[PDB]
Amino acid sequence: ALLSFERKYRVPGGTLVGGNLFDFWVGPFYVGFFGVATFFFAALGIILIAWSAVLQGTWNPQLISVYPPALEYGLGGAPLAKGGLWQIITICATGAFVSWALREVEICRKLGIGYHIPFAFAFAILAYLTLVLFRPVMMGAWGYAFPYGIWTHLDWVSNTGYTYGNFHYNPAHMIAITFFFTNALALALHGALVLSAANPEKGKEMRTPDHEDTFFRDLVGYSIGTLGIHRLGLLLSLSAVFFSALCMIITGTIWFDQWVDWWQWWVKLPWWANIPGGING
Amino acid sequence: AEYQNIFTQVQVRGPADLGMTEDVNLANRSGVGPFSTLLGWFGNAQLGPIYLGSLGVLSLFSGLMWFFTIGIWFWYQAGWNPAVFLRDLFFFSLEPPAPEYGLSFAAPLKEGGLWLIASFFMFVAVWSWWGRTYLRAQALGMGKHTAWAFLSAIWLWMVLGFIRPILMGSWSEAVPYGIFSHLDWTNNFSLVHGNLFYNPFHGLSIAFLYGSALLFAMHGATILAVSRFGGERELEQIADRGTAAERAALFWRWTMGFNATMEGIHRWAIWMAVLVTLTGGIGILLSGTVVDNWYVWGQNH
Amino acid sequence: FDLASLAIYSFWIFLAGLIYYLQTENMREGYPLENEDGTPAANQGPFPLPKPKTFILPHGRGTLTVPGPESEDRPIALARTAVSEGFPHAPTGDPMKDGVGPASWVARRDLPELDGHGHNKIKPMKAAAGFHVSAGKNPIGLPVRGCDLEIAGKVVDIWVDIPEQMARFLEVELKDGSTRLLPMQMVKVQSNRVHVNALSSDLFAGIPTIKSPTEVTLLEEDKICGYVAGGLMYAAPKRKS
Ligand code: BCL
Ligand code: BCL
Ligand code: BCL
Ligand code: BCL
Ligand SMILES: CC[C@H]1c2cc3[nH]c4c(c3C)C(=O)[C@H](C(=O)OC)c4c3nc(cc4[nH]c(cc(n2)[C@@H]1C)c(C(C)=O)c4C)[C@@H](C)[C@@H]3CCC(=O)OC/C=C(\C)CCC[C@H](C)CCC[C@H](C)CCCC(C)C
Ligand SMILES: CC[C@H]1c2cc3[nH]c4c(c3C)C(=O)[C@H](C(=O)OC)c4c3nc(cc4[nH]c(cc(n2)[C@@H]1C)c(C(C)=O)c4C)[C@@H](C)[C@@H]3CCC(=O)OC/C=C(\C)CCC[C@H](C)CCC[C@H](C)CCCC(C)C
Ligand SMILES: COC(C)(C)C(=O)C/C=C(\C)CC/C=C(\C)CC/C=C(\C)CCCC/C(C)=C/CC[C@@H](C)CC/C=C(\C)CCC=C(C)C
Ligand SMILES: CCCCCCCC/C=C/CCCCCCCC(=O)OC[C@@H](O)COP(=O)(O)O
Ligand SMILES: CCCCCCCC/C=C/CCCCCCCC(=O)OC[C@@H](O)COP(=O)(O)O
Ligand SMILES: CCCCCCCC/C=C/CCCCCCCC(=O)OC[C@H](O)CO
Ligand SMILES: CCCCCCCCCCCC[N+](C)(C)[O-]
Ligand SMILES: CCCCCCCCCCCC[N+](C)(C)[O-]
Ligand SMILES: CCCCCCCCCCCC[N+](C)(C)[O-]
Ligand SMILES: [Fe+3]
Repeated sequence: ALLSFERKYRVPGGTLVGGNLFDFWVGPFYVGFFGVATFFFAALGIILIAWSAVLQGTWNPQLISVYPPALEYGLGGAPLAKGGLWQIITICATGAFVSWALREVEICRKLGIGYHIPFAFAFAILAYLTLVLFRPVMMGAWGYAFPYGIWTHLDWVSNTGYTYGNFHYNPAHMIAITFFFTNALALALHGALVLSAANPEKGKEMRTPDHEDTFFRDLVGYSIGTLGIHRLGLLLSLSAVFFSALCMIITGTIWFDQWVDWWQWWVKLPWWANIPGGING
Repeated sequence: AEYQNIFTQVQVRGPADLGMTEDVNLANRSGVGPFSTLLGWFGNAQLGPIYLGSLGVLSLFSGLMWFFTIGIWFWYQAGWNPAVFLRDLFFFSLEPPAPEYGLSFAAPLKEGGLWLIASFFMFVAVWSWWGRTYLRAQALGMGKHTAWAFLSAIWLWMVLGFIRPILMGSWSEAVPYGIFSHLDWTNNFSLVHGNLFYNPFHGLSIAFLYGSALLFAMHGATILAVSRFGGERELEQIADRGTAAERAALFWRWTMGFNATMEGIHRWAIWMAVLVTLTGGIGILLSGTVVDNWYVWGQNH
Repeated sequence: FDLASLAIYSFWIFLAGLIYYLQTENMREGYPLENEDGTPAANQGPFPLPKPKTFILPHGRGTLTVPGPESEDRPIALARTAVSEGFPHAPTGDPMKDGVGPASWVARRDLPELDGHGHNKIKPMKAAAGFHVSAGKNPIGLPVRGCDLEIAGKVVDIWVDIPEQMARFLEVELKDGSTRLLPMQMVKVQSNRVHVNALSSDLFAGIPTIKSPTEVTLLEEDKICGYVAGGLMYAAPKRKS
């Protein structure tokens, strides 16, 4: 079935691999070579998760947990039941995600639109690859990656964070959080602004973009503009994820102490370290 | 190098836009400010005008009195030494009364009383700012969506500093005013309550915080990808669907099997963000008042 | 089953209702679903069509009610390539000229978008008193180069969104002395030229023309913007790697 305006866009073309061989849809979904690739990677990854659940003895999705190899395996391969399944599933997930992004690129090309969306999605993939690939390789073991389980990967975040004291003191982490909070603030404001113009007070004509500019100028003295706010939302969310990847790629590679030490440089500067009083004297 | 419309190539400038009037009391609207070529690379260059008004000045006066009360406490904690001030800036903290004082307003100035005074001023600053987000939209004939979304943020802030402390029985439960101290407060809160990762309202709050970045990256990128058809002019696209709105929808339909409208994506957006602090506020409010230990509580449910 | 259990189960019920509301709200355009031959589809999925809402449009422009009866309001020069569903529909003529695929346009109002004061939102800079280039390379006077690396014309004006103070189109003079509008988001201003990857120089004259020299309608914008973007696919045989 199609949306009422959709047929005119379902033309051949835009694929990057395979010519027209995979150039078709299944219901609403576009296929393409990377749709087929996505299906293969995802189906196999899901099969190996089911395998690992069989070995674990549970079908409870809240208990299934696929653990990476023990640290002693270093960067080597491991037996299926002792980290190998995690290893193959990780390859499958990487393959599915990258195939997803390239499928989007084919969709972008058939529709004649910019490539911003798979470019943005690539930041999420790089954050995933930081945690399971780049950081484990640089630390010397797959076993530093997170396990694939609903609650056990939260225990991994807890264990990893408290290895460094209060992880709040990681400064790149502070920047990432600031981008995450500011992004949600901006998303709330942007959704509210548009809806407040399109759904005005009862008894009113639909507002214009000039009402949006005026509202935000009256409120805080600046309106970033309709183009500006979408650039801004993209930059905030991408920067949060960039600084997330940055705060973790340095943790355990070039920084090993309690993160609260980083700022203590400021504390013990020779010209005020020993002044009696305050907090740091 | 194909152009991607993240930064402007050619800036243009004309007479300042003074804005819509509708029912805005122009007596309280400043003149227009200067233009910023720096900002014009990314968004609009025009600064101002801003609306003042009684609620604004009350909010500003009170918000500055909050900031000054904390600041004066910091100078006192620093022995009035400016170098000690700058050195320990992030370590100072205006702390609430000790638990012995309960909800009493009799805690002496230097042991919690100044925290109460700063909190009074903050309480007045936020709620009059909230009134301002409502009255600015109403003066312009607009929906009240901004004030309603802002209420969700205020909900979490009210829980942290007011509602939960009162239900727990003492101001000592409230968040202190300092950079590092309020971070230490946050860490301690979770340890005291049996791992906040197992507070299901905390897990929802995270789902919507991550989901807000997921959605704004999706939507921001989508609108830039269709800005070559005027996509960011979302109101007229709502009124009169164009090829921008149609291609944006079909990208997502073809990618994930369903899609939005130019209007409806902004409903997805406002709820994704609002639910962050809505669920978050519920999660904090239940901590200690109802659930002592989220991990233990989770295992029994 | 304490208050926290009651809260969390309640919230999940609320969330299921919110998602159902959000999805139906996002069916105000394009639904009901159609078969590939344009007739209504039998399977519309589990979410029902939203009930109509109305927007009263400013400046005497009337009212929009959505959902409402939907029509492309234009001929679509495409034909099925398959009896069964899910296969591409192939252009029967010149897809760029017929406005299909990535060249598609929508039958928007043949009127200009207006600002909050009821004035045309987009105007050529020569008709916009006080507007000027404020930073970056001024493209006026530069030659415009296509993806065949040949020159198609000269930039004679910038069309500006007045309320957002934004360049939206370059007005380009062709060899015959007519002009076309080029979307600002589809050009790269360089020090000595404006390069347009999307079109080869021979396709610039096919850009749909505007009926008035000082304004552009939403319908015309859609046709210009669709045509030019459509060149990424359909002028690719002319694009030098
Ligand atoms: C949610 C659970 C915790 C908590 C956990 C964290 C963690 C963890 C982090 C922060 C971070 C920050 N938090 Mg906190 N935070 C809490 C509640 C608050 C409240 C409040 C009224 O409730 C405030 C004002 C702040 C303020 C701040 C900022 C210092 C900083 C960036 C916030 C941001 O991106 O805002 C989005 C809003 C805007 C961009 C608008 C402008 C906001 C400005 C910057 C706020 C100014 C605050 C203060 C008055 C500035 C004084 C600066 C100098 C000392 C003079 N937090 C609660 C109690 N917060 C991060 C940080 O950098 O810490 C150092 C960080 O890593
Ligand atoms: C006790 C725990 C520690 C701590 C330890 C850590 C550790 C350890 C880490 C973080 C990380 C982060 N923490 Mg911290 N953190 C603490 C307290 C906080 C507080 C707070 C209010 O106190 C906040 C706001 C944060 C915030 C954050 C973010 C900056 C970041 C998580 C986002 C991210 O990386 O996205 C990145 C996004 C992704 C990884 C998602 C990728 C998704 C992929 C590409 C696609 C998936 C598709 C899916 C399988 C499809 C399914 C099927 C379909 C749905 C149909 N932390 C405390 C002090 N924090 C993490 C980080 O920065 O990681 C880089 C991290 O590892
Ligand atoms: C990002 C930094 C940390 C981390 C820190 C946290 C913390 C802390 C929390 C979560 C929470 C969650 N995380 Mg995690 N998370 C990490 C990496 C991941 C990855 C991944 C492939 O990288 C995935 C798929 C998940 C998935 C999830 C969900 C189970 C849950 C809600 C997230 C959400 O809505 O996000 C935004 C995305 C969307 C709204 C889109 C829809 C996403 C859906 C819900 C994903 C389902 C995945 C499925 C259960 C598992 C694989 C499916 C396959 C078919 C087998 N996390 C890393 C290690 N994550 C929360 C929770 O409640 O956990 C129990 C929580 O509190
Ligand atoms: C060791 C630390 C603990 C923990 C302790 C807490 C505590 C404690 C809390 C959170 C909360 C949250 N945590 Mg946690 N958190 C941990 C681990 C994590 C991880 C992670 C990957 O490890 C993540 C991603 C998160 C993420 C989150 C957020 C989803 C949530 C805050 C939402 C928000 O927007 O607040 C930011 C928004 C606000 C605080 C609202 C602010 C509104 C007011 C009105 C602003 C006024 C501005 C003021 C006047 C200043 C003006 C300045 C001028 C502009 C200049 N936490 C661990 C387990 N977390 C909060 C929550 O809701 O929990 C359920 C909370 O209170
Ligand atoms: C970089 C900014 C933010 C971002 C952006 C972003 N994400 C995106 C996109 C964009 C722009 C897409 O285009 C794409 C999409 O289509 O969204 C609808 C995507 C998407 N982001 C998703 C999820 C997601 N994004 C997240 C985060 C973010 N995404 C960032 C905060 C998070 C978290 C934890 O915060 C999650 C869970 C999906 C909805 C979607 C990608 C869908 C996809 O890749 O599909 C192909 C793969 C499958 C259908 C299944 C693969 C199965 C694996 C083989 C097995 C399981 C492996 C996995 C590691 C197990 C994990 C267990 C958990 C319990 C930890
Ligand atoms: C849906 C939840 C998200 C959200 C939403 C949200 N926040 C909002 C809104 C919304 C919808 C608003 O409408 C409102 C707003 O106006 O936004 C622009 C607001 C807002 N959210 C804010 C902050 C904020 N929101 C946050 C979070 C979030 N807000 C969530 C992610 C956070 C954090 C911790 O993450 C913060 C810090 C403000 C920008 C604003 C509320 C403004 C307010 O209440 O102000 C009262 C205070 C004052 C008027 C003055 C304070 C004084 C200054 C601190 C002093 C500065 C120094 C000065 C130079 C000293 C010099 C003095 C001399 C000149 C005399
Ligand atoms: C240069 O020096 C001078 C003196 C000029 C300055 O001004 C410098 C000033 C500073 C250095 C200021 C520095 C300020 C900070 C570091 C502030 C940091 C603030 C935070 C991190 C905020 C954390 C969270 C705060 C919260 C959650 C508060 C909630 C409180 C409210 C819910 C209000 C509760 C109301 C109460 C208790 C009052 C009751 C009274 C009634 C009448 C209702
Ligand atoms: C006690 C249990 C926890 C309760 C916590 C409540 C805390 C305060 C919550 C505020 C609610 C915020 C969610 C609303 C966001 C959606 C806004 C929206 O879309 O509103 C549309 C409309 O309707 C209102 O607009 P108008 O009709 O123009 O006023
Ligand atoms: C098993 C699951 C069963 C679930 C059944 C329903 C459970 C209860 C759910 C409640 C949530 C209902 C939808 C909440 C969203 C609020 C709707 C709303 O806001 O409507 C008014 C709105 O248009 C006006 O907004 P504007 O037009 O933008 O002013
Ligand atoms: C008098 C001079 C004082 C100048 C003080 C400057 C500080 C204000 C900064 C705001 C950043 C923008 C906040 C994010 C805006 C989100 C809301 C939105 O969608 O804006 C859209 C656009 O503005 C209309 O369509
Ligand atoms: C303008 C001041 C606002 C006051 C509201 C909060 C009252 C707290 C008073 C601090 C207690 C001082 N005292 C008298 C007990 O020493
Ligand atoms: C308005 C957008 C709706 C997105 C809904 C996201 C659901 C995420 C589920 C996270 C599960 C949290 N928990 C602890 C209850 O399991
Ligand atoms: C967790 C957030 C994701 C919400 C999922 C919304 C699913 C909507 C699917 C609607 C199907 C539309 N369709 C195909 C009938 O046209
Ligand atoms: Fe938008």
